[PDB]
Amino acid sequence: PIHLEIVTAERVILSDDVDMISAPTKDGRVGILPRHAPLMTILEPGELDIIKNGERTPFAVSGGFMEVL
Amino acid sequence: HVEVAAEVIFDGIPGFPITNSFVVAIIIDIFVIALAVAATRNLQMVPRGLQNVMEFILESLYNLFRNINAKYVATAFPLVATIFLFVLFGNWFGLLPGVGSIGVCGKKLVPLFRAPAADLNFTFAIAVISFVFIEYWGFRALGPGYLKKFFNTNGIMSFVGIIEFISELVKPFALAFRLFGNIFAGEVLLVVMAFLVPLLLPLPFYGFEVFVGFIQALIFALLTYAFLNIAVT
Amino acid sequence: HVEVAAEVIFDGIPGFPITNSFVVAIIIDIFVIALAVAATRNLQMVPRGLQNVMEFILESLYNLFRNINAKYVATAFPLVATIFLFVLFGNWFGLLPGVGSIGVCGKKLVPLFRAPAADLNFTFAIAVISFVFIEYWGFRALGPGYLKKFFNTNGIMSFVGIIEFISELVKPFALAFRLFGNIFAGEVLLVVMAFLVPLLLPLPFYGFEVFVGFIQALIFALLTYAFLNIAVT
Amino acid sequence: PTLFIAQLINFLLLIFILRALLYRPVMNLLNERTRRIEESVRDAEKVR
Amino acid sequence: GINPTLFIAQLINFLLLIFILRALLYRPVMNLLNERTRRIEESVRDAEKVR
Amino acid sequence: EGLNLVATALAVGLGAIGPGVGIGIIVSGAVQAIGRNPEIENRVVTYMFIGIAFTEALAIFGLVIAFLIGFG
Amino acid sequence: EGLNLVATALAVGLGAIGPGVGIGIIVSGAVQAIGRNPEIENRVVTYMFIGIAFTEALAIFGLVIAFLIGFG
Amino acid sequence: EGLNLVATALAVGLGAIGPGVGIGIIVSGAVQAIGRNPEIENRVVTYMFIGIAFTEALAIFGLVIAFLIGFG
Amino acid sequence: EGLNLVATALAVGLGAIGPGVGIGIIVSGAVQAIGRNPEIENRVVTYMFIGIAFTEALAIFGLVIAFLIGF
Amino acid sequence: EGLNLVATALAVGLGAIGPGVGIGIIVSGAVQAIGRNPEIENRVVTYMFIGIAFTEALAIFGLVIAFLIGFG
Amino acid sequence: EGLNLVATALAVGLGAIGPGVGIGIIVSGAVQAIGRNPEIENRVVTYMFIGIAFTEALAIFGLVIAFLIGFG
Amino acid sequence: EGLNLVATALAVGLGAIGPGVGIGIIVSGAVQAIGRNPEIENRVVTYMFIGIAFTEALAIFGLVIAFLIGFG
Amino acid sequence: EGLNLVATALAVGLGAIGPGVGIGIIVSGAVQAIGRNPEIENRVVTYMFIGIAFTEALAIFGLVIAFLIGF
Amino acid sequence: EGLNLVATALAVGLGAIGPGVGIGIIVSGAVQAIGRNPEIENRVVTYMFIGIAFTEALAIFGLVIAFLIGFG
Amino acid sequence: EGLNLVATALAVGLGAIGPGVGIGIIVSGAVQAIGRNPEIENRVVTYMFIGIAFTEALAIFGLVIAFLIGFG
Amino acid sequence: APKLEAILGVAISAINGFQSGKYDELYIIYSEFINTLVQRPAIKQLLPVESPDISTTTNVDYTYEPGEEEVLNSILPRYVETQIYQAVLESIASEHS
Repeated sequence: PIHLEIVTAERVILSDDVDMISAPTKDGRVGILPRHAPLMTILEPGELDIIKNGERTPFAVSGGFMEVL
Repeated sequence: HVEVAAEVIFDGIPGFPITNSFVVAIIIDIFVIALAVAATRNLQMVPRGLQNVMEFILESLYNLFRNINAKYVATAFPLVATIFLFVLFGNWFGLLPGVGSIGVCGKKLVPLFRAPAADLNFTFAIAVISFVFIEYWGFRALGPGYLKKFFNTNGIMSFVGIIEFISELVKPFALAFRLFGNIFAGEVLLVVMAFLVPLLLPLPFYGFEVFVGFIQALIFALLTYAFLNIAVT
Repeated sequence: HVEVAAEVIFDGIPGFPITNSFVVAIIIDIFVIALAVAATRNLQMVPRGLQNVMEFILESLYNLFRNINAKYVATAFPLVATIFLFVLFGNWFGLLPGVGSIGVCGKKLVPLFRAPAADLNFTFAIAVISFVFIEYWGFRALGPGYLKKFFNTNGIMSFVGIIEFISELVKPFALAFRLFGNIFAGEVLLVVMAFLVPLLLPLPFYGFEVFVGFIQALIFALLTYAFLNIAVT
Repeated sequence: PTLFIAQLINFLLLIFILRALLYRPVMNLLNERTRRIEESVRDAEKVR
Repeated sequence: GINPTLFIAQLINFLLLIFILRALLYRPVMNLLNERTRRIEESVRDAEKVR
Repeated sequence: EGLNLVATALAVGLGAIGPGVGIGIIVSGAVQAIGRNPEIENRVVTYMFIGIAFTEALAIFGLVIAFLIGFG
Repeated sequence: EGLNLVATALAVGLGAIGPGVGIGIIVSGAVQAIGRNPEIENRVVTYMFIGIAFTEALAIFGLVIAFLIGFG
Repeated sequence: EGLNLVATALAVGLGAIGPGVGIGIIVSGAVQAIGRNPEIENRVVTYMFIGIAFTEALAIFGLVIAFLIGFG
Repeated sequence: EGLNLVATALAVGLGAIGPGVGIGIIVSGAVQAIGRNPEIENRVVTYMFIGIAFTEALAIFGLVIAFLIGF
Repeated sequence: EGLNLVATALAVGLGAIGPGVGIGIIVSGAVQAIGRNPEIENRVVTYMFIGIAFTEALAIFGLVIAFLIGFG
Repeated sequence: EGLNLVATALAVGLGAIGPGVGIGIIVSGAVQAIGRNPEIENRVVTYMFIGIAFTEALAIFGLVIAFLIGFG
Repeated sequence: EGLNLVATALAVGLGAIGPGVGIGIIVSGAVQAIGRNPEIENRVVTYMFIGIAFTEALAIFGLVIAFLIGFG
Repeated sequence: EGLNLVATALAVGLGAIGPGVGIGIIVSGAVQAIGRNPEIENRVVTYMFIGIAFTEALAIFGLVIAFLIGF
Repeated sequence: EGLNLVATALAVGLGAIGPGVGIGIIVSGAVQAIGRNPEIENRVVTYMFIGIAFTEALAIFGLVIAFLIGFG
Repeated sequence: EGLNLVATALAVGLGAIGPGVGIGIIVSGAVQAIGRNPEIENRVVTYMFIGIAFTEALAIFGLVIAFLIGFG
Repeated sequence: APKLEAILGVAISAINGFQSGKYDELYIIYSEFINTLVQRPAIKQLLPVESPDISTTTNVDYTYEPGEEEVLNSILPRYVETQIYQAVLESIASEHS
């Protein structure tokens, strides 16, 4: 129940509503949920996970940042 | 010859015992009242000097209480500020010379000439007046009260709540004891540590006392107002 | 009740005393040898039944050993596997009923039912053999070696090389004591737990101790491999 | 002996509970291990 | 138990089990090597047939 | 044989242990939070002091009981 | 004999050192959280009091036992 | 001979230092996650209290002994 | 004289001290990890039960000694 | 004299402080690493137990002495 | 029987480790905030002085007993 | 007079609390480093075993004196 | 008797526990800051000295007692 | 009496804790640093080995006392 | 009756236990600190060595007392 | 329609020279797209001082997991690349107009 936006320098990938985020954080993987505490973090070459009602889509992220509010 | 004493009376019994605790309590009352009228009589729109210092102190505490809670900042301001102002000068009087020396008019029975906090009767007196103030406004604000804390699990387990009663009964004792314990020890600190090298030794530990005595006044003031905010919520 | 002793002699000595480490440890050795023939005889390309269990256990230990060290994964594999298999069987057998109720056929004789590591001699012998194996493998791999153990002056510290030498020497005694202590404590704890509330009280504790013995058995093998890693460099 | 009977009863009760919980995963783990070995062997045999 | 004879007997018994385990450990090594060789051969044979 | 004086010495020294280290934590915690941002400082200052005052509350219990045993 | 006297002295000190550091770490834990997430004050601080007052309880049990030792 | 009284005082006092430190660290531990994920509260607080129950356990066994020998 | 009462007082209180903080660090260790990674309950909770049993082993060892000297 | 009895108590009482918190520090460090790097969980768990297995050795060394004293 | 001498030695000793580790924590926590945000230095340094004030207060309380017992 | 009997307990008791919390620190520190980067696996593990060996050696001396006091 | 010998050793010994851990923590926080920010060296060290000094003030109080009781 | 026996036992155990925990913390800081900064690991290990060398030095000073107590 | 032997035993035990952890703390943070920015190492190393050498100065004085008591 | 990789061959060299002290400030000249009929050249600062004309939006604080310095050092090269990427893309649109 949090608005997810995957924006890339070329285009926007996805902008739907998301249940859970399995983000590849630099120090260690973190979960992001509908009302997560504020956060903005660097990513590393890794494999981010998005959960859609029990379905996982490997949006592998070559790298970048992630601002959670 | 440290001559430390826990409770003293210094005679003064015309019809009933009048301890020297009252004697110092009155002289501090006179000094603060004399200080009170001095700024009040010379009231100016733009304050300076003595008037400037008085109002600067009150607004400072007033802002801190507003930070703690603003919707009872004004109602609780009278009690809490008097708590701060009265004891503060008492510690500040408790550091004047003659705390234990005075008494040479038969043992050298000493007029208190110190902070009234070094006697228990002052402490429990300051304790209950805050405690009843908390409970009175606790019933005034919460109404019947005891919605929590009285078993009746409403999102917080009933196991805790008997614990807060033994906490509410002990903080007035804690409030009473904290003022007594810190300051009377500071007295015994001054006298006993003066027993060894009474010259040029006591100054660092001295200013330590005046800072502590300054802090003890405000921390006591903060607690009563904070406990009021805790009780209200 | 709740009687336990650290010394066992059993009976029937044919020119040499036969302690408890020869009546329950030999059965463990026979059972360990039995596993090497009851599942490695009818070998198949696709393991199943008993063969699959043995292969999975051997593969898991080999992978764990390979992760610890790959240059001598198979060089010391028989030594590590034998210690782990014997300890695991002894720890499991120690949880069997009648461990302390045997020998009644006059005080009861704990022998032939206690764990192989319950005796302080069998555990000491097992660690000593492993300690010699690590030193011999280290001597074979490093030739003369023991430069740190020689306490040669270096750029780190002039007092270094003595504590490490003491630690290396203490490693066998510590390993033997740890194995001896873990087995003895578990057997004593179950017996002591039976003294009060003998019915269904030591249910989780006895089961937890069995896992502890399994963990200790793997740890002892890992520690021996760790000593090899310490001897490696 | 009362202690001996209690020790046997506790051991039997512990054995049943431990086996029941373990065998649910152990058999599944053994089945998974057997299937993985069989599939790899069958695939290697089929390719050859 | 503090007895050199008991310690010696335990040490001998442990050493005997090591030799028996050495043969048992030697057998798993041969089985492990055979599985690796067969898997490697199957992959090589499959690649040759495809080409 | 003077054992009561040892009790008073024990009570003062022992009672300062938990509050002594606990007060070290609280002010270290607050300054770290204040270092993160000074905007919330004034609010947590009171929360610091109320936490502090509870720490002495246990210690001065040993202080007060020392006088009750030493002089009573 | 001062056997009751020492018993009072040890109980108050030894029973308060536990909560003494316990109180410090709790609020100091909270002040770190409030600096990170200011908007959640009313929720975390609610769990703060039921933590600190919960912890001071064991100190209180030591006190009432100590008072029983002193007179009772 | 008030040795029984001493044993009662020690058991309750020595009991508190164990859980008392344990209780404090948990609330500090719990509050950090709440400041991180406020909405795991319905799960973490459950895990928080059950851990406290374990801390409560080590306290009460001492308390039971403190009252068992307190009255005989 | 009463030393056996004293011995019991040491064993139960003092044996629970290490675990008393020890039980805390385990679950206080998990809370930060599970708070950061909510979906890792599959192993963190299990290992947290692994830790609590091991740390409480010292606590029960203190208890069993108390009963043995108690009786 | 009952001094043999308190010897058992200190043998089991002391010697448990270290590994008791030792268990806490080991696994707590591990579970933190598990959340950060779940992929290498199996490798670190092996080091996690051998870290433990060494520490109850310290703990049991208290117990074995506590049993030696009890049985002479 | 210099029992009071032990009391004097004990009082100053236990009164030292109480705050003696806290003040180390006080400066350790404060200096980290100084490095991160040196602008708030003069603001937080006063609090660091405020924080240590209660510590040596608890510390010298033992010194009060350490000298009171030594001479009457 | 079993002063040797109590000497056993404190000897193992004191010598275990230090390394007991000691070796816990290595493992937590070591496992934390692995989560950051498993590439340094080989170096740290050797250093990990060096650290535990030295601190436990101190505990070993506590063991030998325990056997020394046990016999003479 | 020799109890005054024991009191002297305990005062210097048990007096040393306090600052002994305290001094290590002080500079360890200071060295962390200087590694993170080198520019504040003149300020942190000045505060580190004026803070660390208070630790041994407690110690030297006991250290004096180690001589007063002896003589 | 047996005061010689307890003295040497106390000398070995006590005094091996601070160094014992000192060894645990010291390499834990190093393993954290070398994992994040492998480039300078060789240089910092020297400081680690410099750091530890003082730790046992304090402890061995306890060991030498034990031999003095045993040999008078 | 051997009280001096006890006194020298406890003095070194308390003398080393205090800074024994402390000497670990300095270099444990040190290897961390020189890890971030090795260029201050040329300066911070001087501050560390005076940091350590000023610590055991407290500890070695306990040895001096132990040497002072061991032979009057 | 060039990609961000195309401009990396120039942007990285500019930033590396900026970091090494070779260059102390950095600028861009791009054909600003005002309208379909007007394409005026524009000058923009690339030195990443700050961009708070958005009033820092909610100006909500964050917990920098890699750290203050690490986040700053990994966002500034990306920010200038995005600014260059937008300016080049804006120039392409202005060129066609």
